[PDB]
Amino acid sequence: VYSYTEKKRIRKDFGKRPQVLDVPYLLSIQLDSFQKFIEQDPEGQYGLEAAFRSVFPIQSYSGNSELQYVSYRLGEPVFDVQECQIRGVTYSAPLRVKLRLVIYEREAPEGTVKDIKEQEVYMGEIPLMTDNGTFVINGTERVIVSQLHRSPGVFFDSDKGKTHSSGKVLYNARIIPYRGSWLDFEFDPKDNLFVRIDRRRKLPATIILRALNYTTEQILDLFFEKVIFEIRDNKLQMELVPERLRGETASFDIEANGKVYVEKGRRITARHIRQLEKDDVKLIEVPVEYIAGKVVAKDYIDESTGELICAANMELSLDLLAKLSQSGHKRIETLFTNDLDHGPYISETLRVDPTNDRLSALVEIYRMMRPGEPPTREAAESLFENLFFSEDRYDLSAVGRMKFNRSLLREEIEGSGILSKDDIIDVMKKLIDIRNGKGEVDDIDHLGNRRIRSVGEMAENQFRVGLVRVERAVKERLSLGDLDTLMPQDMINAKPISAAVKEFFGSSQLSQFMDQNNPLSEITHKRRISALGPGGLTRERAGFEVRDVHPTHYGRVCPIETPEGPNIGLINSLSVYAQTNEYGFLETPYRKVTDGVVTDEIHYLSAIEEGNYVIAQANSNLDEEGHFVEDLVTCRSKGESSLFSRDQVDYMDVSTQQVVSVGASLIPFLEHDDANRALMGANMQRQAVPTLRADKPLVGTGMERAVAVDSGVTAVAKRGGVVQYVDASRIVIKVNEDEMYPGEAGIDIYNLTKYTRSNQNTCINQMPCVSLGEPVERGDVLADGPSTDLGELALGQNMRVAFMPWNGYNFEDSILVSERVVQEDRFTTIHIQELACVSRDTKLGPEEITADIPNVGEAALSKLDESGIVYIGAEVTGGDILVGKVTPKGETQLTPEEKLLRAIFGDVKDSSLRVPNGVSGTVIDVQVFTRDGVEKDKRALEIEEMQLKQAKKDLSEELQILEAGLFSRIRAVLVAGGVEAEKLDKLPRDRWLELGLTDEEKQNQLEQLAEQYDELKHEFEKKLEAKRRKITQGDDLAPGVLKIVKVYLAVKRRIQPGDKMAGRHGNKGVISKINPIEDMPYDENGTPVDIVLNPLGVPSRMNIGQILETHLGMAAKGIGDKINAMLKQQQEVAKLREFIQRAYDLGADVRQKVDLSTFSDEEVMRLAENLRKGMPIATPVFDGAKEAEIKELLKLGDLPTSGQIRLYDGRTGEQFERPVTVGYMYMLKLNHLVDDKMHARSTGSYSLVTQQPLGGKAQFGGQRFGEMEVWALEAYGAAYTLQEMLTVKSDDVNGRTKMYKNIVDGNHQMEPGMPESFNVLLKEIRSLGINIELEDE
Amino acid sequence: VPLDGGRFATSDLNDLYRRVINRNNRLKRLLDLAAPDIIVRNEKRMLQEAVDALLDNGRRGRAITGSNKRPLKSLADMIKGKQGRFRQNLLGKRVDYSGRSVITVGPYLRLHQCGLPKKMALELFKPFIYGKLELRGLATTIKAAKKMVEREEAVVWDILDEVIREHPVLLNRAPTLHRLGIQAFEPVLIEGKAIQLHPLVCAAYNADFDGDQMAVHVPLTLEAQLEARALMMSTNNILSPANGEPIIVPSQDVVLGLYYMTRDCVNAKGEGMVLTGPKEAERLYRSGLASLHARVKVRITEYEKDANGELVAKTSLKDTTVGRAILWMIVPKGLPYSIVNQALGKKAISKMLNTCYRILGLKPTVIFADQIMYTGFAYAARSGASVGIDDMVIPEKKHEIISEAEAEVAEIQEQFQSGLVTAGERYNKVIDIWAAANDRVSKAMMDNLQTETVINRDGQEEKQVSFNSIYMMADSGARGSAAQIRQLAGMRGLMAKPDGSIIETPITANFREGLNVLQYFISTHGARKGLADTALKTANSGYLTRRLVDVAQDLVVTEDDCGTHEGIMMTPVIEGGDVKEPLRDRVLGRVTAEDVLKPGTAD
RNA sequence: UCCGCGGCGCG
DNA sequence: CTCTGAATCTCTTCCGACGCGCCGCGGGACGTAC
DNA sequence: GTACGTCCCGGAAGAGATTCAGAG
Ligand SMILES: [Mg+2]
Repeated sequence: VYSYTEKKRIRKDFGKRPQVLDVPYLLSIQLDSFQKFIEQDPEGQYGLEAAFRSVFPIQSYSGNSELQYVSYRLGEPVFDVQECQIRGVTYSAPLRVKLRLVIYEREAPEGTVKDIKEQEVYMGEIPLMTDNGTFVINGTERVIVSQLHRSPGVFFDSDKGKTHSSGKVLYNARIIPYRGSWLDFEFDPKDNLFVRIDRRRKLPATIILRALNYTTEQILDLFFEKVIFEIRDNKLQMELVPERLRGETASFDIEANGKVYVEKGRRITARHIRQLEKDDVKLIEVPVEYIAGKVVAKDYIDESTGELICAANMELSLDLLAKLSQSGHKRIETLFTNDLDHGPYISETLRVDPTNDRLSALVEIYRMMRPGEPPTREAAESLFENLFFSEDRYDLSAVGRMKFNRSLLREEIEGSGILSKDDIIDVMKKLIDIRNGKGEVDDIDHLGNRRIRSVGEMAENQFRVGLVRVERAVKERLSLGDLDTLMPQDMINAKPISAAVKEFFGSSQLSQFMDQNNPLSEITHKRRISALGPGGLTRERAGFEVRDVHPTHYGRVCPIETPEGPNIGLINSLSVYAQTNEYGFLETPYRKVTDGVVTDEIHYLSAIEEGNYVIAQANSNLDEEGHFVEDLVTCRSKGESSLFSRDQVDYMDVSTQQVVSVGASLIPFLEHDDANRALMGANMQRQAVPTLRADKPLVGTGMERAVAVDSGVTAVAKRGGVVQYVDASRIVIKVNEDEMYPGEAGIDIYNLTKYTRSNQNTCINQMPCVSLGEPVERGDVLADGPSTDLGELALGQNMRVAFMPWNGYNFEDSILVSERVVQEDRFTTIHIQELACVSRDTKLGPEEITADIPNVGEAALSKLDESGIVYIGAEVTGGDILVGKVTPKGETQLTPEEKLLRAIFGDVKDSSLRVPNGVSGTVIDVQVFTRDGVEKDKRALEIEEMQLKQAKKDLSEELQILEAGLFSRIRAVLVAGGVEAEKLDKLPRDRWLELGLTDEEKQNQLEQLAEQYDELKHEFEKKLEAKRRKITQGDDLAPGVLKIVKVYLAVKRRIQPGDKMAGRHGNKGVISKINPIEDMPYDENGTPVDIVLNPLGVPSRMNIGQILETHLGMAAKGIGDKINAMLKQQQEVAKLREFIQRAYDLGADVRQKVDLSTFSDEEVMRLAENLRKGMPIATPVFDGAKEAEIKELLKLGDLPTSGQIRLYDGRTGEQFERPVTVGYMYMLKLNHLVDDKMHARSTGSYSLVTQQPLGGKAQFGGQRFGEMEVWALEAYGAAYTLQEMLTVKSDDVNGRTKMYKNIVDGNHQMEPGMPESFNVLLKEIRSLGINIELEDE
Repeated sequence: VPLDGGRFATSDLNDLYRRVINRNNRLKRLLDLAAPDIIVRNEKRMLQEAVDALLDNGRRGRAITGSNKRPLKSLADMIKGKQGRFRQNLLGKRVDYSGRSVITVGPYLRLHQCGLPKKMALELFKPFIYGKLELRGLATTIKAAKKMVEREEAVVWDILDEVIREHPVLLNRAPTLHRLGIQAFEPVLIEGKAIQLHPLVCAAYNADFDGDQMAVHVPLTLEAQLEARALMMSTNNILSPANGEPIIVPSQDVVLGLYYMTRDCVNAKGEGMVLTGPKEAERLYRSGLASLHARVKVRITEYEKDANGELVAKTSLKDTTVGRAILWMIVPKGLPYSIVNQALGKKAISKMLNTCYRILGLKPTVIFADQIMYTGFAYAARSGASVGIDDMVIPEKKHEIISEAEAEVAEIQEQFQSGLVTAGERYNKVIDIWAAANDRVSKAMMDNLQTETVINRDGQEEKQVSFNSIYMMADSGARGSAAQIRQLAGMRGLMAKPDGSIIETPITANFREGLNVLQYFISTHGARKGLADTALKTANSGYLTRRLVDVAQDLVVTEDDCGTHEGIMMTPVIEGGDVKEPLRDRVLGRVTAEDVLKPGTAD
């Protein structure tokens, strides 16, 4: 079962594993992120309305005035997209908000407000999303990349080893809020608790606890358990629990009930513990020396004297024991403090602190926060209540609260945005337990601790910044308010929010420039995960663990695609099936398996809960019932790989394609290739160039259809129907009967995009691929874009290739190309350049653009009109003039005597645009921008008349076609219920309203048709008026410029020795020499080969997949030429039908199972004709074809089975003694031309700071001689050349003038002098107080 | 500098000067009215902070800032670092009369000359063209010269050809590493838009042809030309400045061709004949009547220099191969015949070239070098060594070896479930058994690939060395080693995880067959680790090289003989096993300190 | 206008 | 108990490769009159 | 709206504070 346009060219596919979930909407991240920010979200959640409800409601300083929020609405954009990129204005829309201001009277704060006022006010402008998912800021399209940042919540790092150089690992626990000040705890070699705030100086931990209204006894009770001592009449009896004696050191004989249990000098045994549990011993006698190390917790005060006997947290002594015993105390409570079970960290920290008063703690905090300021109670209280417990400055997000709760094993996963005392005390307790040895540390690289942002979140954050700025502004303005004498628009201003949004969208580390020259390039650019940006890492502070891939990266982020160089592993790309969870984590699909049956329903798993379960591999065979054919299947439980039983798994992979990203998944035979060359080949594939005539790729992956459809490049059909009128400019579709709306059905109209400037100086064009009378179905390709063909993705071309070393012209990686390749004109690429001329305003008068130019003759003016603008179609080369632009420098200072002196022997001067030297081409379009109030020349009038004619003819044709279809629909409806074959159309269709007929659904349907006809004609008149007014008016430009002339050159670039060509496996190389056709080797059949590679690279660069690809291409052409031979003779359809059927079965159990008995004879004839150029073959990434299928398919053809064919030589003409390999490989052209890096300079401009030549190519400069270059020259005996080169040719001015004069005279002699850059250093170092000078000669 | 618009892009120094002078003027004004001490002290402290900021910004806390956040620069910042004068504008400065492009091969050139594109040829040498044109008197002024050079008539190309005949130029690679990073050639005009560079030089530059860019320079004055002609040719750099081995060693292709040249097979057409001299061996070979490599007895007349500077002519009948005679056609007179009787790999040819240089002089060495390069390309092209997909024969015992290893690991695991073994020792044991299986399968694959060929020898049967394309390409020494062929044919062994330990499951699939997903995923770890390491290591090495080079800048040899008697005792190193380096490669090229005494003491 | 900052890319 | 006093711990600075090619933004604000 | 005045991450190394070790 296939649709009609899939019947044009069916792609044979291998494979055995049946897929269950097709590729989703591949461009979903940007769209589903942005369809939350500009949406009217009811009741408020993660949107603009939430931001307003968060910041907007404001109450003045008891001024009885309040500014609340009501609603918002976005108006229609002023300009469409096309006008936006053609002019230069942002594709934005106004943001209307309804605001309420209330002012109350006296004596009551809570009652009903006396007076209100409501109105609509304007504020800011928001950039929109085009349907391609991209942004237009300033005449330049730009793309936003999603950012990967550090997840909010509590985390336990460890800092292995490095600190203190002693092997004692420390432990820190930092809390990273979503917005606010940080907070972290850590240890010391002294084993103390320390608090730090925003990396400032170290403070003890107990200060916060004391400031939170906790007494010392409360702290000790919370952080430690309790033990009781009871002073009986003899030896201070003690209450005992047997389970606490694990690992404690004994000091005497433990006995109970008059029975000895533990021997003096020995330690407890497990059997002794069992015995103690058997006897339920509770109270034991204790010697006085056993209490020689316990510390009191709470204070004891004498009732009689009224003093303090023992203070909190100090060790007791014998004298203190006697005092407390004689004071009448019976219950004595102290600490546990074992060596291994519970460290006395809290006790020693409370000992080491200098202060023990909450007001003192607040004083310490206040002085720490703001040094050098007298503290006071109110300021400290406010500051502490505002740092952590204020809604304005500290706020955890819902994700932050969820993770914070999860890491502490609480129950309710919902809470407020601020923290509380329970949270901090639980964090301290968890840290103590982690130090104690229970629990485990948490690593960072795990994807369960990382979060992805997108456009919406960052836009909301910047917008909130703008609103907080305007909020403090309106507060300070309302603090001096008045009784509604002003209307609520003065306080609100469009400066701050607009400035913030413009700076974010224009100048940010994540609003990066679009790099588009291929559909794949944009399919892989918008799906990018950058680890840089605000709030993220920096390039120079990235270690190795952040670059290496964690074993939890399987199926979420690509492991093999990343830009090589300074930043590897930070620009990783998202996978194919991967999505975004609601909170923001990454997840991938899976299949839930029952005990024996693999159910087809899909479950989503995040990056945390997957480790608990066990996951089987995708590439495991299975039966029709889902039972695993083996009793053991390899799986992964916790980052490992092992073997498990028949029934212990709970989830299954969806398909074998989910491990890679879209960038590298297009490389056939990937599983036979090394990772390095796969990465390189993906990088070259990302950076191809459009070709003049695309050709289908012979060996594909069966995925090109999705990547071609989902990119914003192909005009995919919206609603099904049949084509009615096709043209190189527009396409019209007649709608089918089952897909019409009840009203205003009509027919669809499209508009192709012709030759226009691209963004990377390439050319994007659209050619219609649909015939006439060909019906179409919904969601189908009609006209292909650049590097596309019939809905497939065709980057380069396929050519016959052969492997051998040939006379050294393919020495190490060079390639030789026969003249046949350029003969067929199949590597020509089109490049479009934009040249601008500005008409600024300077002193002494403005400049003139007329053609009146002196110092040149008819040779330089034959290509110009009267206005001074080149005609359209004038073949221009290097050395002509495009616009005659002259600057009147002036200062003529005419004199009756001295001026005629200049004319005795033998003002405004030219500043016209100059063609780049070396590039030919033809001008295609000239566009002019003029400031309003300036006289337009003749050419501007003609151009605007041309636009008016084009617009009016377009609208007229649109009305003509639309109403023709409308009246055809009227006729079709009228065919039933009172039809008049000829009586209806005696007089033209303009009057079909006075028709006498019965009133039914048809009659009022026609009435509705006429009503919408009238409405349409009115609306078309209105918008024709609006459009002509819009196009006739002038346009705003930059300040100070008079007019702008835009001219487009269109150079056609051929192939030439120096260009870079590369395959799809990383075997790049630059072509070396072009050869006549006779010289390349030819086979016995007679056909010559086209490209000869270098076989030497295969051992080292172990990319064995290229050989397999070559053999597969040979097989494809072996089928294709056989079809060609069968087609050239006018043979009947049965033989070709059976041949194609045999070609399609040709293998083991596959998923295609196509049949030809359901094809029309015309359809199969067209399929055969379109298949004459070879058979495309689809191969999955990790489910490809083995060797046996290749051998069998070659056996289907007459080609040799071994894959090596004997070959002859062209020069000498004898057989090679060893046969070689030939076949068809997909060869690409990269965007590194040779006429872009070639450069030379004799003597150009000089800089001003130091008289040295400039740098770069656009600036006419020369190359740089570095310091290592100087060392290399010094390593020889080189003396004169070094001095000469860095003295005369570079710095000295008199020296180089003298050298020039001498060279033009035929002598060669040098005067060194002294370089002036050293003189610059002299002056600069003299600019300080240092006395630098040069002594005698 | 005024830019496009009504605003002026002010420099940081100007703003700092304005601030300091404004504060000074305000303080001068304030003291006139005898202000209270507090305010004048406060403004003085402001002035002092400002002048410190101007003199050195960022040394004190709260560094001043400019437009939005970037700290403004100062003179101290203008001297330091890569953005300062010393290391960016004084030691290395941009020079005119230069150009750059991409490189191609053009293997038909001789090694003392290089190609150069026409456009750069016209653009670089414009002053010379002007001088010659004025001497020949085709222009009264310079403006006519301007029109003629910009119009490039037919009268200027002959002049350009005349001025280039003997004018050396310099080539350069951007990340220059050693003293061979700069060399001079004799340019030869060529069409196109790229520079052709001789392939044999390409080994010295460590430059492939994947888009490398070379920068050209012109020595202008007369002494520069003479110095470049005396020291800067490739002909005067035949030995490395780091070691005594030649640096013009054949790299990749010619070595492969020559290794194909000499490997006699037991049976080929044309066996058992006698030839007069090498000059007719080619006559037989090119007529198709004798195979390229076959046993044959020929007469060879080599010249040897046992006598005092004169060459001795001796003749004999040597048993050799036809290809060896064809190569004997190209050897100079000095070398004895016993040097081309072996397989003639890469080390052998390097040593042979070295001894040719050591014995015969200099000029015959360079002539032999470029001639051998020509003939190597020619015969490698004739051979046509192509890699095929059936050329990788998998050993048939691999499956049974894997089965045995899996049975052993299964029984070890079962013993682990018996509670008799710990974790670390079984870990080490399974690693050991996997290593044993790896080396065993590697040995089996090497054994059944390197000598699989068997021939009837015109008799019953005989076993000879194999002519497999991949084995021949890997054993020559052109590119590859045992590790790469082992990885490509046998199982790849044990990969490591970022923790540094070894994953318990080896990869039991070679590149010829398929790979499972996790097997690829594990190797991704090593690939990424290697790429990151090679990214950072070059950055470290550059800084280390600069630190070494700055300190030894001033040591220049100035005297011919100090005249001392103190030396260091030199002995070969013995680590505790076989000798690593003998006296031959450690004492060579040094002067004796004390007289060497034979164990015939007092001799 | 020749400079600075930022991003991307190739050796 | 007291004085050195050598040893130790902690705070502050400098340093991290070298050639290119493409593109985009940049004295801005804040008030004072004109 | 605009011209104009004022303004604004290790790693290595050393210097300095601490410390406690031990002799007098
Ligand atoms: Mg390279």
